[PDB]
Amino acid sequence: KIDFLLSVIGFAVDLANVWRFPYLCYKNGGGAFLVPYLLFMVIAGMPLFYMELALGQFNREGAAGVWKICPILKGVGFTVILISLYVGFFYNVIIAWALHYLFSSFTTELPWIHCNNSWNSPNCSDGTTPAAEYFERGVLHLHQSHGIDDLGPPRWQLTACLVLVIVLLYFSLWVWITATMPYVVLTALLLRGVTLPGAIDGIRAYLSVDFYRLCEASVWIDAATQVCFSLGVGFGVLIAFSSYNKFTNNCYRDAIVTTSINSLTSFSSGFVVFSFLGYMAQKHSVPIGDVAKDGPGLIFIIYPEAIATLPLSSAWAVVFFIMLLTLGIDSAMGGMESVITGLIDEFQLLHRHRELFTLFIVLATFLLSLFCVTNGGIYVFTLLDHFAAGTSILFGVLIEAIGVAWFYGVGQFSDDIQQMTGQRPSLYWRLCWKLVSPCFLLFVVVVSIVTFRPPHYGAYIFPDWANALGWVIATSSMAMVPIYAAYKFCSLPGSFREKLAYAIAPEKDRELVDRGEVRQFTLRHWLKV
Ligand SMILES: *[C@@H]1O[C@H](CO)[C@@H](O)[C@H](O)[C@H]1NC(C)=O
Ligand SMILES: *[C@@H]1O[C@H](CO)[C@@H](O)[C@H](O)[C@H]1NC(C)=O
Repeated sequence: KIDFLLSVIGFAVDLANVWRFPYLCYKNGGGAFLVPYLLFMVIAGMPLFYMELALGQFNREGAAGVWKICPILKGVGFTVILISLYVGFFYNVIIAWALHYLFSSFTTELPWIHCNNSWNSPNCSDGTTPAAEYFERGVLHLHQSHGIDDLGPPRWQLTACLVLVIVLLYFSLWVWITATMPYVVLTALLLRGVTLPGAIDGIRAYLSVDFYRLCEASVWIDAATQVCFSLGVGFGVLIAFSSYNKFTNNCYRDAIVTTSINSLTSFSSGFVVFSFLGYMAQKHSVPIGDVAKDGPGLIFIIYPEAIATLPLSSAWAVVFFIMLLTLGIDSAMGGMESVITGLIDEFQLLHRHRELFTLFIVLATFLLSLFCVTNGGIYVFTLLDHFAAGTSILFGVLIEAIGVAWFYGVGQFSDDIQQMTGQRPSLYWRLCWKLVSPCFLLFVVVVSIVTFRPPHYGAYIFPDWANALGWVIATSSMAMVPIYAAYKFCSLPGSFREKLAYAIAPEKDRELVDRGEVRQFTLRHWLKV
């Protein structure tokens, strides 16, 4: 019972709930994003979470080793690894910024409190708030770069924190208070945020839906990607975590409670951020949509001010940034370990050379995250955030679902769940796995690909070659399935019929496929809801 609660809190609070969710909610209005989030969750997020947990807990193999039930669809095990690598590339600069802020927070007089220092412009209206000018001119030094075509050399101040983060990661890869401290910090912030004057107009703008923006596509794509980010599906960390789970563990109870608590925490985080946004908009005499830029650094401009308005701000800042640092370290470590374990288990060459491989991969991710700590590192961060997950994560999840359901059998999957746990899935889960979820994922993928929506940062407009590069990096991960499928199809001996038979039949039918027995060579298998 106690062990169950601690595991539940593990998937409840994460870096995607605290950092990404308020940013995405501010981008799309506040309620016009709340509605699609719940709609997509209760239909396509929980069924896939329960699905992935059950598949991992039954196969007891690695991220790419669970595809012995459909050999042809095995490149989706490398697509998720590439997606995890791309995400972990920019998951490090968040920790670097948190470390920089924590090191700069050890002073009785915080620097993000007035515009009188060297890095200030005569446009401050303590115009631009002091916190935003501090973040954009004394931490990033973004005003010295024209754009993504002129990045300059990396800053040594942020490199001296990236090195520490990398070393800590490697030496942790080569806790009761950890999981519960964010709850206390968030509650203590929420009390002050609600009690603050002028926050009711920041809560009303949060609990209100505009039908005009519901007829767009960007909101739906953002909600679809955010569900995957928050729940954790599509990265392969769920299968890796469930590989060493108890074989008799109940799954529906583990899938309902985690989703419920994750939704509650996301709602609370958005509530706090929008209440403080309303208070700041009231104080600075600006509209709510004007007081900040909808960029990836919203919580580094909003939360320092909230800490400042709070009595004895130094201790509160230290505690908040320690909490954020631990959250980010755990989030990066999870994906890093997932990639390491998957690549180690897939290939037999790297059996004993584990330390060398881990050191080289850590060195590679450091050398490739070095790009985001230059002058114009926010532009590269925005490109990576827009294109790393994008449509590729939805494509991978959709392919995985189509594979395990249609190619294998929802009846066979339910039979395996019956053998594993006590009960059998009802009709709702079977229908969601069979038709409802893919019919939404395919639509989301098509809509995301068709629409233009070029990336931007405030008034800046990205050029054409940046979009071409982003599409290249997205397709690089997306196109690992067809190449492996072609290689496996050409590798199998026999004729075309035999090649397809051994490519699509489960590997547990080894002694039966030879004896003229192919279950997939019919129509009754496919017409089984
Ligand atoms: C601001 O800097 C100027 C120049 O040194 C001077 O007025 C004073 O040192 C500072 N004043 C405040 C209120 O910070
Ligand atoms: C700051 O004020 C100057 C003075 O006119 C103006 O030229 C400049 O555009 C302002 N900065 C921004 C970011 O608008």
